[PDB]
Amino acid sequence: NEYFWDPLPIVDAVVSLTGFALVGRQDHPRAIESLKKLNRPYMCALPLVFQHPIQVALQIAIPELDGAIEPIIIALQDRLEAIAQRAMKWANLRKKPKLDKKVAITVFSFPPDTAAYLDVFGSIYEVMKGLQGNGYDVQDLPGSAKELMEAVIHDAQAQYNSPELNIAHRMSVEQYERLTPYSVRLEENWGKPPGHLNSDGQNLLIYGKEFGNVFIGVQPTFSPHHGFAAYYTYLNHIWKADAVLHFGTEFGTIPNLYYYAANNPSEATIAKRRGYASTISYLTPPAENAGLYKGLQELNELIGSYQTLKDSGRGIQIVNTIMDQARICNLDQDVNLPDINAEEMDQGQRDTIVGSVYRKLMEIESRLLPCGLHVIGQPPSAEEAIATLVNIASLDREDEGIWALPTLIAESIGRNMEEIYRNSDKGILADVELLQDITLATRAAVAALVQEQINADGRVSFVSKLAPWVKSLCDSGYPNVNEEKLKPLFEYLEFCLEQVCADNEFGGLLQALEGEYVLPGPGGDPIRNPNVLPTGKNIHALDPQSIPTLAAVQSAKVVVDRLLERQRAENGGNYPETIASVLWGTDNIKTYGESLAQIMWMVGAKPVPDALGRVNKIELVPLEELGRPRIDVVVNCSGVFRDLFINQMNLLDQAVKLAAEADEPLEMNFVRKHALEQAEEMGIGVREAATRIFSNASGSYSSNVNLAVENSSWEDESELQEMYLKRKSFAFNSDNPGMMDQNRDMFERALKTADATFQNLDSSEISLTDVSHYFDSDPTKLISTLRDDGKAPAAYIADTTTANAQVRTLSETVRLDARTKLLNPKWYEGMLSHGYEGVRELSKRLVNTMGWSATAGAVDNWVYEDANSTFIKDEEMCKRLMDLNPNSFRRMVSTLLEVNGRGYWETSDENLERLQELYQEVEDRIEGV
Amino acid sequence: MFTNVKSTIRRVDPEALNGRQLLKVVYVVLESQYQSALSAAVRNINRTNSSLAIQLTGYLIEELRDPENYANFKHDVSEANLFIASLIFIEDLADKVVEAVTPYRDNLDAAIVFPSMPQVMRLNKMGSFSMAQLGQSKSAIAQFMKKQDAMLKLLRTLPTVLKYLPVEKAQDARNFMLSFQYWLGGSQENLENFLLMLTDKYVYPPDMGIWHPLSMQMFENVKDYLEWYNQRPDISEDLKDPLAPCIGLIMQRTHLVTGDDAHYVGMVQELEAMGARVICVFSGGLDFSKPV
Repeated sequence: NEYFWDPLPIVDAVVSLTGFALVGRQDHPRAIESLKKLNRPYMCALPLVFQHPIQVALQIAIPELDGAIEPIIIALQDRLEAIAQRAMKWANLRKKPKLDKKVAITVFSFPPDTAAYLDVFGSIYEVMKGLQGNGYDVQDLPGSAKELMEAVIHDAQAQYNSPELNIAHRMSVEQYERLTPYSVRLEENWGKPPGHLNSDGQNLLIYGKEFGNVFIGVQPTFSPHHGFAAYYTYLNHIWKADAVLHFGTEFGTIPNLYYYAANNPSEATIAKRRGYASTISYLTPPAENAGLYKGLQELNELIGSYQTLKDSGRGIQIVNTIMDQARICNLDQDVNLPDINAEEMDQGQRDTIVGSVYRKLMEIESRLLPCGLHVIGQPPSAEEAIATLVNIASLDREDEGIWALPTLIAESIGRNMEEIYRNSDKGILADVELLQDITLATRAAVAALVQEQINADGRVSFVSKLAPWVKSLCDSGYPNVNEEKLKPLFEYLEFCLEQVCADNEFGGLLQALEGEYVLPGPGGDPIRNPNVLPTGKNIHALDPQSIPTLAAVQSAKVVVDRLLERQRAENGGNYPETIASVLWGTDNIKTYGESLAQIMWMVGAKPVPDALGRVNKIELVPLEELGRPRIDVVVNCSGVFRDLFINQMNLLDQAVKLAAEADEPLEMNFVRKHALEQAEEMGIGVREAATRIFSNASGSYSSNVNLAVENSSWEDESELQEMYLKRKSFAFNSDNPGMMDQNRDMFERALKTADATFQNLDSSEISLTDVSHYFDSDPTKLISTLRDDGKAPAAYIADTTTANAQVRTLSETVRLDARTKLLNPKWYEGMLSHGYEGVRELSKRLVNTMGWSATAGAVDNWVYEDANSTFIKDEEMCKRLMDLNPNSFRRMVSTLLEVNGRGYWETSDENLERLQELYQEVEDRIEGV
Repeated sequence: MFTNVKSTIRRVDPEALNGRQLLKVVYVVLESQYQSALSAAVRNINRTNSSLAIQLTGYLIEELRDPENYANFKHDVSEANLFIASLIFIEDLADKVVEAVTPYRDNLDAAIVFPSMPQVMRLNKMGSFSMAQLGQSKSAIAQFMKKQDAMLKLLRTLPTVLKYLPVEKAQDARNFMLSFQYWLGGSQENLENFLLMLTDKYVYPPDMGIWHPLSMQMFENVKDYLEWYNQRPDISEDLKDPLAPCIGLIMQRTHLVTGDDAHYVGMVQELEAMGARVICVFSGGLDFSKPV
């Protein structure tokens, strides 16, 4: 504040070499106010760069909460030159005048052969317009988003000729090798330039279209081949960009901007550290309630008629009809629907059969997910924000001193909302109806506030502080709702509404391109943490030593207690001896370490925060307090979890090894039962034998099962299972944290003991079929292979996204994704209303569904049948999809022929003949004849 | 067992020395919590610190009954830098411990015995300091022991003794008192600092605030300090009286960080013995007008 001013800034860019917070307990609110005044790029390079793995992961996290960019990932030359050149190129973004600034925008995987939820060409168009509206030299800005796509991918829809990519520059071998000095190192396995990829035979081919000072580039495909290098050689040394803008949809000196989903802190963080990145946040489409349709709407009707037909004393034969329609919807797999006529059942258990079917219908109806794609700069209207607000309203907040609207509505009847959830889970009809009633109440109250503030039309600053939501609570039939507590809640909701609707997204890119400082903010779930709003920020993860919090720990025990109750029930009442779990960064950022804390509770351990609130110690809980045996664990940590949270991997390994060393009876402590046995067989100590914390080798990510399944490049499940064991068997060691050696003997011996597999669902938008990561990390069939007795483990997936914690089977969860996403009209019509890129979203869910067949066999045959029915046997929808996007439609057909070809889909010879023609029809369209 | 988590491990070894110096620690104790806290402390130092590694061997006192155990104990004492003992109140084993340790008294860079039978307490050796140099409060504590209170009687005695010693033999007595204060702390990082303090001094050589030797925490304001002061049980009510003579001391944070504060401690005790309430301010800076 003293030396970078005199008043004006006398600095175009700051490079911190302290490798601390700006203001130290670190204070980020002050540091942010300071760096926003100066309003220049903040760069930080850790001292460690210039001279282990835990201290690096604890350190690098702090500057990120300050909004820092990182110009770093033998002589000093490399590092010094890197930091230097990047600071100059950052400063040059103030020096250079607007009308001379050149802004490369790079697109990945077009034509399409993460859960971004991004209309790419939609968003680029808005960014090109925004750039023009601000005096950048944008030449010949086309008429529409489609015309823009038409300019890059000529005949993308394959009406007339093959889709092919606008060649923006041919690059001789002379120019490639001269300007790309590392071109030789690529020659090992791609040979002499130009190779077979992005080659005409003599030159490499840079794909895109120049629009004056904006260049829209394409890299359809990814050591990387000469074409991939050649593209970044063009941007850097030939087109000479001053900034490049990527979309987060992977791993020179010019500034590197990503538009990343606000709901993906973890990958955003990997980009900050791997590609020198600055990660501006965009909102995922305004979520809608999934709704009911076809057979499921019909059943909601039958059930709606059951309370009235009891008043007529007929209420028997309807339950027979209810059970039959429930059976056609395949809800027989999610509710126990015993083969017993209603007449032969008492009153109690007829109600309970309905309550059961109705709560699973309500789960489907009320699931909150996006049903379309986001254009950058086009925020949700107040109406499309109501559903989002409903669930924001449905969470108790101690740190905002407000209670969930549903808690207050239940309190008004002297009712605990936890008791209702658990009674709704049991299928007690009375409490299913009460819950659906309270939900409808909550939906209306919040809709009243939004409708009130539409026609206040910005004349009052806060419409919540002048009322129609006490009306729409009384109209609903809950008149005694404590008004002292409604006041602050609807104050919050109105604020939350305003942040959702904010249009700061284009603003953030401007600031970055001017050479200003972009306001940092938390990545996460908007619904669980509204401070993720508004978007347009350089989003950060969080202090890896701030988790888990006492709330996350407490919620963890409920989930674990619930997983163990469900696993005993489906296994004669015997606790499992080992649970195999995945840990992702993403859900632990969004829940302040719940999933992490669940694994702690399994072995009976609690995290011990110090004086300053840092979680850097762990201890065993006595058996008295656990009230059950210590369950053994196999923890598969993602590479991303490793990168952000290796400190927690350290605690988990400490916890497990204290469990194994503990002087407890083996039947009360399964870690020690297993460790003792494995110690003797392997000829080692009990502590070395208690190795349970695993990841990819340092520098690696994923099992590569995602790549094999995307490339249909695998013969049998044993290949998938083989590379998993090769790639995922790197053992963390809290007694030697630097040495993460391969330990496949231990990985096999541990997994061998697994009775169940377990993950935590991120969110409804990053669910099991939206991405490929959950299935890539799934060890379910692997475990059935390794077990001497060949038995498949029970697969469970926890969901703590709403106030109502479910622990579902993997099958339940795959069904619920199929019913709400792929096979849901609202979901597929919403996606198809965006054209080309709509089809891409459809094939994604279907490809990720195939994945689950390969790793778990968790996919019901009906999911594939109904996919074929909805999208292929409907001659309208089929021709529509093909005309809309050949490349993605070809992928939809491949996927259905594949799941049959491999043994996951049994279906009519007729269905297979159609697909086999349709694949020939669309190969012709794409490749010529 | 059901209500107290206990370990089957007595021995913690660094997984790999690398470049680092090895410290060898034997302990004899009655409490399972101090056993496991030392393990946790040693085990944290081994995984984080890049010049020091610690080997820890020890027995709960009862385990020395077997000759299997007692024999490895003797051999471990032979190689040890630090010997630690605490709460050893059985005539039988007491003497096994004395026999085992007595030879290596000169070997050991230090021997720390917290409240045990008098025979064991005479093993106490920290540079020039032993139980001998307790002025005439060797007599008092020696015989209170023979019969947690015990831990505090010896703690509050230690400042009264510093004045009757020359300065080096007083810092050694203070170093003892610090190490006893850490032990009573009993936290993992308490025992980490305990082992790094003894290693630093005897084996391998807030910007401002209020300090009292008998408080583990600094105070950043007067209200907290006095609230703490009034709850002290070791002082006459006379000193809590607001009409009591109150003397300000000014000192350098340096010496409170270093632990080289023997004369500062002895000053505070002299003034308290005279019936003076004491406020000792420090600063890390050169402007002592701030804390004044």
